Amino acid sequence: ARKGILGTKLGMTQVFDENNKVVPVTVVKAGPNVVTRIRTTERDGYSAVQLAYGEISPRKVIKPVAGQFAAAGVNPRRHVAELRLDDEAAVAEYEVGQELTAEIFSDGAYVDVTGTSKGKGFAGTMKRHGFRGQGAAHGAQAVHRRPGSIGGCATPGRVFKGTRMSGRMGNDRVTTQNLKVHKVDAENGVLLIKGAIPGRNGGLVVVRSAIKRG
Amino acid sequence: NAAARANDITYNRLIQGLKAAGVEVDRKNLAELAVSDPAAFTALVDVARAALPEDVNAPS
Amino acid sequence: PTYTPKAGDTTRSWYVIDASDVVLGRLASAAATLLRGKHKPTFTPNVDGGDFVIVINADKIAVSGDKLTKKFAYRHSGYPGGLRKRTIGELLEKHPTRVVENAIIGMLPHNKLGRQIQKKLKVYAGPDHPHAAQQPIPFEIKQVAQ
Amino acid sequence: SRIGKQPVPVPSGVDVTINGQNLSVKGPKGTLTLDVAEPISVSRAEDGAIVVTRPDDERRSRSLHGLSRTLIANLVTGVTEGYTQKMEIFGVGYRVQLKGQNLEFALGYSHPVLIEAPEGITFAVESPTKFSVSGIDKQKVGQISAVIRRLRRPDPYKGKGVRYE
RNA sequence: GGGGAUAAGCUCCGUGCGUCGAGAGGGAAACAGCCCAGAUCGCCGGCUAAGGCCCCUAAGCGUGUGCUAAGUGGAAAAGGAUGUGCAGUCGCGAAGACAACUGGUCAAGUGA
RNA sequence: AUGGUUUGGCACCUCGAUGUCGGCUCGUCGCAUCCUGGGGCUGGAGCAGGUCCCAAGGGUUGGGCUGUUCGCCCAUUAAAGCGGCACGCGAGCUGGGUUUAGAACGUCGUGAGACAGUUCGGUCUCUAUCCGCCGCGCGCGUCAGAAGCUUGAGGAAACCUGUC
RNA sequence: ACAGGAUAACCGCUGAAAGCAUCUAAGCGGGAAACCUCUUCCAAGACCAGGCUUCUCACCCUCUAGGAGGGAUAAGGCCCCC
Repeated sequence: ARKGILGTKLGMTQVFDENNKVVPVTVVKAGPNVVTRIRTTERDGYSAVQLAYGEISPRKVIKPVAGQFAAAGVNPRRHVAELRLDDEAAVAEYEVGQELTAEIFSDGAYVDVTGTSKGKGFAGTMKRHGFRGQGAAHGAQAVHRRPGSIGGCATPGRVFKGTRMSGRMGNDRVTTQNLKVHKVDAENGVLLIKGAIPGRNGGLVVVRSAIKRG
Repeated sequence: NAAARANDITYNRLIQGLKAAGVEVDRKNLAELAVSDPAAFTALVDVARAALPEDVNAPS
Repeated sequence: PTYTPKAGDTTRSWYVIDASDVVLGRLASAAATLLRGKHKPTFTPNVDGGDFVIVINADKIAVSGDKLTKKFAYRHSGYPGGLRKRTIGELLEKHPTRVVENAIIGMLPHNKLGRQIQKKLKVYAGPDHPHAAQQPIPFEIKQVAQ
Repeated sequence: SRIGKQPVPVPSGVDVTINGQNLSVKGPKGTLTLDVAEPISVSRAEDGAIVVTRPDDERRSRSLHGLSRTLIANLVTGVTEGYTQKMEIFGVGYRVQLKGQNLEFALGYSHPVLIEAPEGITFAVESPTKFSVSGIDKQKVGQISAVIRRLRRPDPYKGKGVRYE
């Protein structure tokens, strides 16, 4: 069914396709993943596979995590994340200790990359919500960037919740859908994905088969 | 009312029957009997049932 | 003076009510009476000296008229246009226990003591319950003749 | 009501099984199951029929009596010999044929049109212009005939499309 | 009763009319002017008024005979309408009534 | 017959202060639907309309003139909807209009002056206590103390459309 | 977005009361950017405060031993530090 892998955003570069068009590609280190646990309906109520990724010194792991990894039967990894499948038929193709690499995907496939958006800090309504500012001249008094009105006058009497105002921005999980895989370099465990994927370089991402275009 | 329904009788019929039987215990001591001496409350329920008419809905 | 319950005076029992083909309002009223403890001569509105009530077969419950597809359960999220409505039909087919829970909870006082009394109500959509260790007493909704 | 009072004859060759209100009949064509409304009971008349006994004369019962009787009559006549629908086309260029268990029409659309045969029915196509469907239940036959008839919007101007006889 | 568009929670008069003002208590969800009833104080006594008696909430998922399918009950008109209960009429009719298929089959009610 | 979206009528509300129009910024709701969606009859041949139903998810332009709303016009567009909410929104902004004091024209008055007539000019104050809302923490709880990975009751977002 | 579910107006099937008929009172189907799923995100303070696992899994003192209080630790965490 839906495949998936844990990886790292390396950066963006340029390639040219066979028709000489240029393709902006994000390079993802779809490094080797090891299956650490299988979630089954008979035990957990849902079907899922849990993958581990990244390298860490064994002295950096705490005793509970090391115990979980030892019970699974593999050496610890930095990152652990779960892939939600649909049914046990889709869970039967994974077993603990199995190694997942970048070649599970193919050239021209469609993927959904999930990462953590870049942080923006405390942002104003103009940046956080695209509010049009007020005028820069013609008498406007210290309202060049302020939101303006906030509600009604009597019948509202309050501010409706969900009202868009300034606050913290970014640092949220974001999924980009229907990205095309331009090339699957099997030597370096590298995926060439056309477009921009969420997060900063060196961030952790999950690449999954697209849910709409697949 | 709770103790009367525990004896298969409603509060209103029980009060009517107690009034008919002529017993003059007020609701305070009736509740005291209901909580403390259930046997006495059952006996009073019996006498109230005895004092009631045979057809309570009759135009009597 | 009038009797007042002390610390260890309250004693609780377990009842189970089979909701199969029982009118929703009737069962809800009976269960509310049992939960409040109104059937005990030692009742006190101050105290929750009620009993534990188990309701099984909640999906088999009886609803008269066309209330199955014409009575709505409402809830507002707090956001504008946050009003959601489900009829008793889909509410029964999705969350069978919720109909009985809502009906019973609407019939007991809305104080903090009512919130405490709510904790002693368990409803189950199946014919069985996990409370066999308490040995519940089967309960029948009877009417005292006057 | 008047129809409801008349018992519907049961042929000797059809096995009729009555379990409360759930009624099942095993005819030469096949078996079809019916449920009778609660206020009106059905008992197999020993003289080779069944009894449509309506005990009350309240509006619901007096209205359901004839309905139940005619439903049972339709059931028996559908389980002995089945039911058959006869269809045809009017116009030019409209061709129809049966592709195994599925039906394929060419009304002139940019795409071929497929019709799926549900259980209990079969498709008869002796000519492109005229074809037929038969089944053991009248209701499914009627519904599928209506569905197949709907393949063209009505034409009060020229009359191209399909129509019942 | 007048004025106003007999509209106003409009205004102006009459009333051994009431209440509030200056009146607590009970009821009407809340509710100066509506209903019951006029608080000297105390009581962990009783009987009632208005209003009530499935649960919230004290007391009836009261009894008997009927009606309603509209959640009517639990807001509204002109008007529209093969809903239904009861009662009253008339027309036609076993010489076979109505429907269905002036004459034939058929089989009790059929029409306003 | 509805409505209080129009002018009204009453003066119960405030004169020990309830900002008066448009515009900007930001909304939210109704459907009496402008486009897109689904149908019905056509005095519908097709196209295209007429007209009537259902439908509120999203969308619904930029300019000239005027302080304007309104309006007329210019280019477009799938379309350039109608309304409620102190005719939403000045402890969010403006001050062009109206509504002080200066000055002038016409008209009225003997005159001081006046004109729901015109004309030019003319101070828009405040460090947010509480509720509300947008974000971020601290404490306790979840029947020992911890740590990974999670299910989701329940909510929020998004929903447009053209040409070939 | 695709797909599914239940529907609006509407199109119907099988037919009673009302011997016929009648998309209807019994039923069964189709049917929309509306509704429920479906897509993305938050979410157990969800007080019914959930689940699957893994780690520690122990040591004293005091009053009167009924409970409490105090101290020292483990797994782990925080402060200081880059």
